[PDB]
Amino acid sequence: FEFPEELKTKLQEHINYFPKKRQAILLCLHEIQNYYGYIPPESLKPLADMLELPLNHVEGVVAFYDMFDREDKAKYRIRVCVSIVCHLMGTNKLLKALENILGIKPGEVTPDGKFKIVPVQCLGACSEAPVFMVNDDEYKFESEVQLNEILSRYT
Amino acid sequence: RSYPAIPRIYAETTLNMLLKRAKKPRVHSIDEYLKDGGYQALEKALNMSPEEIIDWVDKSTLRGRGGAGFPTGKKWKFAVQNPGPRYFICNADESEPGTFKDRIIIERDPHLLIEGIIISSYAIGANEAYIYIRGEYPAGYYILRDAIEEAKKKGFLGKNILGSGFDLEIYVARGAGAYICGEETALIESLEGKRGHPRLKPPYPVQKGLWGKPTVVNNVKTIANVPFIISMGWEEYRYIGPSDYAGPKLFPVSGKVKKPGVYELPMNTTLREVIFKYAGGTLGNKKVKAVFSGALDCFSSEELDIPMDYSPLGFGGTGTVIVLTEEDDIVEAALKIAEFYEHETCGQCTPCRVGCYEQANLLEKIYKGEATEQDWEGFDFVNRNIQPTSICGLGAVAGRLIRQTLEKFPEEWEKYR
Ligand SMILES: Cc1cc2nc3c(=O)[nH]c(=O)nc-3n(C[C@H](O)[C@H](O)[C@H](O)COP(=O)(O)O)c2cc1C
Ligand code: SF4
Ligand code: FES
Ligand SMILES: [Cl-]
Ligand code: NA
Ligand code: NA
Ligand code: NA
Ligand code: NA
Ligand code: NA
Repeated sequence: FEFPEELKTKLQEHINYFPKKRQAILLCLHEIQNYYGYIPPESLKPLADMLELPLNHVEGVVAFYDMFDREDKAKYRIRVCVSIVCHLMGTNKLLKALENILGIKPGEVTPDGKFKIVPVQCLGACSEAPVFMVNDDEYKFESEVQLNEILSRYT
Repeated sequence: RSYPAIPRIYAETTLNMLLKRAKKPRVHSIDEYLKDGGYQALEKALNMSPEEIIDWVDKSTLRGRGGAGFPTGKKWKFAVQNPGPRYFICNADESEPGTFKDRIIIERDPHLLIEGIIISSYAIGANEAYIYIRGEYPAGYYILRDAIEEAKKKGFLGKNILGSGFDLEIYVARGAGAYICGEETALIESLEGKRGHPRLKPPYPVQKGLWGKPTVVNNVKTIANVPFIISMGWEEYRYIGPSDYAGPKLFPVSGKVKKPGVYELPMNTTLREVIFKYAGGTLGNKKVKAVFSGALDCFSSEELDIPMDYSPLGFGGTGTVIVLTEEDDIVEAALKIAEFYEHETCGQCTPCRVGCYEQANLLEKIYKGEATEQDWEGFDFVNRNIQPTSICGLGAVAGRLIRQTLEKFPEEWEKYR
C-alpha cells in the first residue's frame, strides 16, 4: 500500500511544518480521512514510517481521537450535536428530518456511501442550537424544508 | 477567500474591548485591524523589556479566563525563573458544552489574538508559539493560518520583528475530538503527537512542559486582554469592572432565552441581569427552572440574584449560562451531562473511567424506567466515587452538576422512582 503522490505532498508539507515531524500526526490523519472518506487500516503502516514512529503508537492515537473513523467510508459526514443545549432546542427534530430525507439514523451510512450521520458532543455553537456540520461547513437546523435545501448543495 | 460556513453567533458588548470588532460576524483582516490601531501595542511593547511587560500584566490583575483564574503575571514570572528555551501555547480547544465564545474572537478578530501571542511570547522569551485549536473548528483554523501569513507579510512575525532582535514563529495545530485536550498538560501531550493523557502534577508546565521545557499555556481570551493592557497601561485596566475581578468578561448564553449569544460585560453583573437585562428574558416568557453552568454546576431559580464572579456564593465556572424553563425535564438533562463525561474520560484513572461510564449507563436505565432498586443505589454510589485517585479536574467534577440536581430538584427525581 502506497499513497498517491498528490496526497504524499500534503502529508510531507504537514510534516515539515512543525519543528519535529511527529507533531503533524493529527494533520496527516485529518488529510487522509479528507482524501479517502475514512482512515483505511492499511494506510497506517506508511504513515507511521513518514512520522518515524512505531505502528502501535499511531494505532492508539487513531483510537483515542473521535473525529477519526476506520469502519465506514463516507463522502459527507453529517456531524449532529447530541449534548445538553441542542437536546433542549431540538436534536430529535433534526434527526427525524434527517431520517425522513436520507432514510438513516446515527452511525449509519447511506447505501450509496454518500452521507453518514455521526453523533458528536458539543460543537461550540450552542447559541445557534440545534447545530450540525456537513464536513467542514456548519449550520443551525431550523426546519425540515431548510435542511433539505442545505443537503441539496452536497452532490 | 472562501472559508467553511459558520453560524453567525450573536454578540453584544458594553465595554467594546474583546468584542470591539468581533460583535460583527465576519473576518476582520489586517488592513481593517491596522485602521483601529492594531499592532501598535506590539510596537509599544517591543520598546520595553520582557520583564517590564511581565510586571505590567501582573499589576493589571489579569486572571486566566480558561477557568482556574490563575494570575497571568505570576504564571509568566514562574516560567522565566527557569532556564530556556521556553514555549508559549494558546489554548483554543473550547469543547465544554455551552461555550462558544473563544471561537468568535478567532473567526472575527484573529489579529487581536495574534497580537497578544507575539507580545506574550516576547515577555517570556519564547521564539516558538502554538495555537492548539479543536478540530471541530475547521473555519477558525483556516482563518488563523491566513491571518498569520498576513502578519508575517507585514513584519509582525519572523526574525528580528521590527528591528527588535526578537524572533517568533506561530505554529497552528488542530485537535481531533477530545475534550480532555483542553486540560493544559494533555494538550502538550497532543502537541507532542501523542494521545491526550493528562500528566501528573507536579511538575506544572511552567517548569516541565513541551519537551520538558518551561511552557506557558494561556486561554484565547486571557491573551486577547494583553494588547489592551499594553495599550492602556496597568493602572487604567485594573479599574475596569469589580476590583476583585478586573477586566472584560465574556458570557456565552444559550438555551431558552430570546437573545442567545456572547455578551461582553463586567463581572459584577448578576445572573438575572444576564438572562433578562441583556439576553432578552426567557423564551415564551416561561419561568426559569434551572441554569446549567456548562457541565460544571446547576443553579436553581432561587439563585438568580448572584454575582457572576469567583466569590463565596458566586457563579464561578467560565460564566457559561444555559437556561432551562419550567417544561424541561432536568433528569433528562442530567443524563445529557452524564453522557458527556462518559464520552470524554481519558480512562487513565480507574474510578473516573468506570464511574463516568456507569453514571451514564445507569441514569439511562433510570430515565427509561427499567432501573432496578440496585441500579438506583448504585447510581448514587457511582456518582460520589468518580473522584478518587484522579490526576486531573474532569474526574473531580464529573458527578458534580448531577449531584446538585439531586439535591435541588428531589421532587423531579422521585417522579422516576
Ligand atoms: C477537562 C478540562 C478541560 C479544559 N478545557 C479547557 C479549554 O477548552 N480551554 C482552556 O483555555 N482551558 C481549559 N482547561 C483549563 C486548562 O487546563 C488551563 O487551566 C488553561 O488553559 C490555562 O490558561 P489560562 O491561564 O488563560 O486560564 C480545561 C481543564 C480541564 C480539566
Ligand atoms: S481524571 Fe479522568 S479524564 Fe482526568 S486523567 Fe484521570 S481518567 Fe483521564
Ligand atoms: S450543545 Fe450542541 S453545540 Fe453546544
Ligand atoms: Cl486546570
Ligand atoms: Na463546531
Ligand atoms: Na434562527
Ligand atoms: Na496596510
Ligand atoms: Na500560516
Ligand atoms: Na473536543
